Amino acid sequence: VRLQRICNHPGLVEPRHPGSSYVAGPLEYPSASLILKALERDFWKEADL
Amino acid sequence: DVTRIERIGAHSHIRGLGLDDALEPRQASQGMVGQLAARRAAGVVLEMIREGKIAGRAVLIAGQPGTGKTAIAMGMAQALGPDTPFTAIAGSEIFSLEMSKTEALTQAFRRSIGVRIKEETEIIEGEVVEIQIGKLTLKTTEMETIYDLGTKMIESLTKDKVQAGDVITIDKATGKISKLGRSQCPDGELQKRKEVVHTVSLHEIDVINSRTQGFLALFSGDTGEIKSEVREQINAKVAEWREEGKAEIIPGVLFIDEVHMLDIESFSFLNRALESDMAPVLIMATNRGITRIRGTSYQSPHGIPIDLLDRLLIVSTTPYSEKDTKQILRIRCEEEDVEMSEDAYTVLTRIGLETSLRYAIQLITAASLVCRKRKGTEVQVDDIKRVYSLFLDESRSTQYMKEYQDAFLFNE
Amino acid sequence: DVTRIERIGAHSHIRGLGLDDALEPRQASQGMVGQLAARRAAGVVLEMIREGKIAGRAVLIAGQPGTGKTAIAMGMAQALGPDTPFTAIAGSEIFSLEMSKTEALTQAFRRSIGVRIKEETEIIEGEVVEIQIDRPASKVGKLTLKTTEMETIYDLGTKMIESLTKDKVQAGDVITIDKATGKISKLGRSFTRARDYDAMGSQTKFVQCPDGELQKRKEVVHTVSLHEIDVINSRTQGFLALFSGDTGEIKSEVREQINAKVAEWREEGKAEIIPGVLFIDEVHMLDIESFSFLNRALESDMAPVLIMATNRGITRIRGTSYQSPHGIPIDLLDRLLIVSTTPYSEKDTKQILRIRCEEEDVEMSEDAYTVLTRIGLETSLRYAIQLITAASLVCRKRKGTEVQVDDIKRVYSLFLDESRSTQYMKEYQDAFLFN
Amino acid sequence: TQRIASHSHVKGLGLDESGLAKQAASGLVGQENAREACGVIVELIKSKKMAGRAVLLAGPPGTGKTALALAIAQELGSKVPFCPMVGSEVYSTEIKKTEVLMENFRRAIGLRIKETKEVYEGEVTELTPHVIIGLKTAKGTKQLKLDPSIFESLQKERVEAGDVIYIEANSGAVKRQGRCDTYATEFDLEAEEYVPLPKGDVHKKKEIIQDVTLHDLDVANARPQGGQDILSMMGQLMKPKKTEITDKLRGEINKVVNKYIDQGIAELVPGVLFVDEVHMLDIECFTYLHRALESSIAPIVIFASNRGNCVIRGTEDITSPHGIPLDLLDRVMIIRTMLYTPQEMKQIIKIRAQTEGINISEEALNHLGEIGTKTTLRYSVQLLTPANLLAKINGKDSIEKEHVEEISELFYDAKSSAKILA
Amino acid sequence: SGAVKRQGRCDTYATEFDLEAEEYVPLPKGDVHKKKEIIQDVTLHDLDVANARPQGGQDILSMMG
Amino acid sequence: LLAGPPGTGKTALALAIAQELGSKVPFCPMVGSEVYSTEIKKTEVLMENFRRAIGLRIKETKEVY
Ligand SMILES: Nc1ncnc2c1ncn2[C@@H]1O[C@H](COP(=O)(O)OP(=O)(O)O)[C@@H](O)[C@H]1O
Ligand SMILES: Nc1ncnc2c1ncn2[C@@H]1O[C@H](COP(=O)(O)OP(=O)(O)O)[C@@H](O)[C@H]1O
Ligand SMILES: Nc1ncnc2c1ncn2[C@@H]1O[C@H](COP(=O)(O)OP(=O)(O)O)[C@@H](O)[C@H]1O
Ligand SMILES: Nc1ncnc2c1ncn2[C@@H]1O[C@H](COP(=O)(O)OP(=O)(O)O)[C@@H](O)[C@H]1O
Ligand SMILES: [Mg+2]
Ligand SMILES: [Mg+2]
Ligand SMILES: [Mg+2]
Ligand SMILES: [Mg+2]
Repeated sequence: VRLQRICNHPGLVEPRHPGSSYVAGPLEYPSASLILKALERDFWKEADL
Repeated sequence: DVTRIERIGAHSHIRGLGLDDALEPRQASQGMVGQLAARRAAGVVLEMIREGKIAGRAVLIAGQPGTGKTAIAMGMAQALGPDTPFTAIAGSEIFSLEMSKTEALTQAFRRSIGVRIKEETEIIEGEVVEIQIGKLTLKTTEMETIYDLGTKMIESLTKDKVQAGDVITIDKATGKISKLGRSQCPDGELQKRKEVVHTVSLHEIDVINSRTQGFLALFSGDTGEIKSEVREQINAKVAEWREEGKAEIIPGVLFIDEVHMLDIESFSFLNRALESDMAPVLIMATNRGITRIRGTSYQSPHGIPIDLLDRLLIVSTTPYSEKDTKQILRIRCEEEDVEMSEDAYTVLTRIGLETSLRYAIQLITAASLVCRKRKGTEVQVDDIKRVYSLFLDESRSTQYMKEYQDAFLFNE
Repeated sequence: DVTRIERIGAHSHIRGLGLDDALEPRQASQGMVGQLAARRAAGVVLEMIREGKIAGRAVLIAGQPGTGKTAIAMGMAQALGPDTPFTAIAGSEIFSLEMSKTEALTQAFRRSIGVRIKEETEIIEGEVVEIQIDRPASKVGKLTLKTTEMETIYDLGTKMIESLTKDKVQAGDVITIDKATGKISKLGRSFTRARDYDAMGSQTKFVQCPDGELQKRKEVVHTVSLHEIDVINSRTQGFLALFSGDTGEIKSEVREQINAKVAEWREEGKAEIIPGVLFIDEVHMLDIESFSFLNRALESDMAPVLIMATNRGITRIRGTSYQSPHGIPIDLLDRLLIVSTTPYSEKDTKQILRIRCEEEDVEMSEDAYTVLTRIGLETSLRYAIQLITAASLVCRKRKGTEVQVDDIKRVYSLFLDESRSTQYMKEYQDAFLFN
Repeated sequence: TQRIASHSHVKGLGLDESGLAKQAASGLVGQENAREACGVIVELIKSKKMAGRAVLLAGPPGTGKTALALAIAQELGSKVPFCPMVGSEVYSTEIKKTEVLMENFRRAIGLRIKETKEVYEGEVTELTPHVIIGLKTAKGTKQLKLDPSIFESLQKERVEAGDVIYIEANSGAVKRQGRCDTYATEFDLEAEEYVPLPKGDVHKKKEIIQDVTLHDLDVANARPQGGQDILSMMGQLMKPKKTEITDKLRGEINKVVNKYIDQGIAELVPGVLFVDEVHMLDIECFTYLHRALESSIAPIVIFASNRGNCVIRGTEDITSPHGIPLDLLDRVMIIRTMLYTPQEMKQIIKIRAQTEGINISEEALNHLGEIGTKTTLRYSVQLLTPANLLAKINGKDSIEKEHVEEISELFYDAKSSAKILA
Repeated sequence: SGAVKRQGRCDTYATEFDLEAEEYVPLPKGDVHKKKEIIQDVTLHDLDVANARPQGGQDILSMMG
Repeated sequence: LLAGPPGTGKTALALAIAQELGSKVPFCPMVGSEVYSTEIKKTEVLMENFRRAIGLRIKETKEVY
């Protein structure tokens, strides 16, 4: 029966799977809140440049 | 737990400097052997780093090839706490096609100084009981509570489908909800206050604030010549954080292995870079004697100009004796799980003294493989002789290249 | 008659290698004169190329300047035909600001390997005899096609209706429909539009009615080089870089993926490899890094047949201080066969001048042929060739029919060769810069 | 038949069970000592214990260095990564030399990750605007709620009800592959391609094993192509270019891979980096290789060199035994390849003839061997296919001595050409 | 300049809900209208780089920039 | 031009000048090797550093409601 399967069509025993990429999760990168507050100057120290 | 990413390298056996509380170096401790004076000096430098009060201190490790300079540096990295940054680069790595040499050295310096920021946040973690849209009911194994939902929190719970029976955690200040499964239910308090401590290098701050989504440049590279104004503004903001107490500065180490590959421009930059108050402790290694400085015709005691050599303290590494070489071979064998007979140890020590230490270290693995092939259990002299026959050292290879000089290309 | 893009060039007389069935060169065939040993070797190399079984075979054509190395290369190209790719580059072309020298050599190698794809398509081909499209203001439609053998009425889907409307299919159009994708192509019209319609100012010729069945199983052959595949797969908008040349260093992983799938396509029936020729003229302009890459590159199974030419003797390899034969390292010279070209004689030079006169369409007297052959032997072959054209122009200026000796003497006096110009430069050396 | 390359005959090292080289086995001839040393090196690579161990194949040209390296690659198999490279390839115009070296080091470390792929497939029934779409298969019909990103992907595919779609929820990729064969008879002619209904379940989970290098993860995270968001999409428009990947990114990838190995959903397969023309590197590359080879992550690296005592590229007057500075020669094991005797040359020529499908007589073989005693082995081999072409043209099915002589008269060797020039 | 910045919700409404993802900021202490004479030091290079490339533009080309 | 043997206080003297001037007066330090930018020509780096050393104190009354 197995040989008859193969004689009919190889996809009966070993089908061609669709090749696909691996997908990784994003590299989560922790940082402090202050890091984003850098370069933020008080509005009482910024002139109308 | 098989075939981890970290495998047995050249400096895997080194776990520290092997020093006492008086910085007296033990003859064999934490993988280190001999180099007593240089290990004591490395320990003094390590204490300097840990104190972190003085900025811009430079130390050069100098000696013959194989005298354990990179080993000393790796030991200092291992002994130094993982919290404190330790940037280790080769001297050829500053020749980037994406940034100038001075910019690469600047980034390396700023990668070696860390800003430690502590902040508290409130985290809610529990099991969902009932959700009405708004009202939210959460329970733990010890307590249950019902919360009145806001418009933004209702939107957050609507975007991420949350239903009864799910176990989720919510950041109270931001509403960040992540589902971790369905129901073990959390045991303790539903609402907890957690301090979190991040150490962010000055370079990470610079790049994060360089541009929109600038943190991507911390991973892929792509960081151009960061503007000097941004760096100055960040230096001032970091000083303000230190004054206000919002952050602490953790000075680290920049290690430039084989610094002799730097050019006169890089050395001139290093002359002034070590004079800033945010300069880290610089450690260098070089085997060059009096030799020409790259980019100039001038010869210098280490390929480093005497301007920079005047800004640094030099640590010399001696040759090893027979006992130290044998002990290093023993520690490498223990690291690689190789059992050798005493006569094999003597033969390998003789080979290491005669030809090279690295050659003996490589012959350790070669002899182990040859012994495994013959169904052996302990490496014998026959295996050391076999691997000595199969594999040549630089001296013997050179002698054979001289024997057949007519067959080689551009031989002189 | 009309001035085409291609004009009479320096090798326009070369039509091939001029060999018989036994690869024994003829004295004067297909524009080739002399070089019997070199042409026989070129024929053997061309057979080796056409067999395609051996990869990375390198042949260097070495000889004195003006002995026919580029001529032999062009003859090989002509006898190879357009089916087999033949990429000819100057050695100085690899020095690029867009990519490394090794990337340039890879793209040159991959450009010299064709991939001949085959696919079967369902093609409808017939004369539109009636088309009806009804739309609200979904669309419905009915199309009838004829092919002398049959006339079939089709009920049209929405997508086919949209395609037919976009193509503006009208009755009397001989169209082709690709059932695999619905692309509609018009071969031509079969008869005029109604004469009663104003504008429509055309009376184009009408193609003959199709024959046989309306729908046929047609096999189509598409050939692309490996470089085209690489550039297409390098990025989302890769195909635009095939023309602009804005190709950065294509990732080696993509090239390995392509090599693997091409191997599968040749294990399957989908594609056939056509390995061709990369001709690096003046290869001595390559530096040591390029030769060192060529050493490993020829060991690849996808490497083409590399042909090289250079006139340098034992000279300094570029980028180094070492002298080697041909300006090529001994490590690459070991990996190649050298073919040597010999200087021509009086008879060969005269035959070459005759062929050049024939291609330039210059009638010239036998005494003029003798004096020009003497000049060419004395000075150079190319100088005599250029005097052919100059003397033709001078003869036509005087309303003469045949270039005589007076014209050759005139153009010889007008235009100098390297030697007489050098002598006059030395006679006035103080006037030239930096002595 | 596949095209025959210079190293096609090499099928392995031809070592016996006791690791000793047979005189002629697996395409290789002679070089017994060097084959045995490459045997011990293959065993080292298979042991997966040592990182960063380097070996240098040093010998005259044509003495088998590249053949030995490819024999090692064959003995390892297709499972073990093998990255052949040339030293001249490090001179990239896009990234620095050290980045090219590091990327090649990371390419040679493989990783087999078993990943669970969940696929939704079927014929679309409803596309109600989050979207509650429906899929129908040979088994039954299910209603599914998907992220708006999947809906935008469907719109990109222009999916309409009645079309057969393939949705990989892991990567958020949708492939519309046709309209259902049920509709294939509705119109006598339509522009679309019809495909049968899927026979399996609507939602299927399949476990697959993916082979990637660490370099693949590095480049994927450095230049992300999976953001499917406005800023990432705008970034994807930018011209692609190699970038100087930082050590932070490689450390993060190291941590992720360690977590995968701990979970058991991944296996790490250290492979080989082979640098053919190491003397083409400069002193900067060698200085970087010092640190690189000492790393606990580095693969087994194989070097080839045919230079004598020559000048190191990038220095002024520093000469070294193979063009490699003495500091790097101390870190490598050296394997010496010896010149071939005429009998070994005759055996190699016979093997090359048998690989190329060429029949050669004993007298012709002896003449070709004599030609190889002068000139070089490569030249004597390279005369086989021209001579077989001339044999076929002359109506003979075997190379005779006359054809060898004629080909040697048509084609000159390097020494003969040098003599002519001199 | 007429620029308006919403610096959070007033802390008097911190009890309007038990769980909202909002930033509460205290009510300002001084008067509604505040005057302050200020000084800022800039370099000419700062003006050069500010005018080197448009910033803050809502146009798509400015957003890409 | 501050001239003399290494370690004779040339940089110390320049920093003493900077201290005597004060924070308001700009003081741009640079090293000769910093002109070799890979993005802009050396003369551009020098012009940028020239412009950095010129300050401009801008005085304004902010009015905010
Ligand atoms: N004092 C020591 N104790 C233990 N191992 C050592 C010592 N010195 C050197 N080694 C080992 O010997 C080898 C060569 O030393 P290394 O530090 O690489 O020399 P170099 O200064 O030339 O870099 C390395 O494997 C190193 O770990
Ligand atoms: N055997 C030949 N038959 C016909 N034309 C030739 C032959 N040899 C040289 N020529 C012609 O003479 C000129 C010589 O230039 P070329 O063949 O490029 O010489 P090389 O490449 O050796 O410098 C060209 O116009 C070439 O077409
Ligand atoms: N021991 C050997 N047995 C069989 N074939 C060999 C042997 N050594 C080299 N060859 C073949 O001869 C040619 C010479 O290449 P190779 O010697 O590997 O170049 P190199 O070693 O100089 O890089 C190649 O076709 C190679 O496959
Ligand atoms: N005149 C001085 N008074 C006090 N300390 C000085 C003086 N000159 C130099 N120093 C100290 O010695 C160090 C070396 O002087 P430095 O200014 O670096 O000389 P140069 O810049 O000429 O190399 C300075 O960093 C400072 O710590
Ligand atoms: Mg070292
Ligand atoms: Mg030419
Ligand atoms: Mg090689
Ligand atoms: Mg100073």
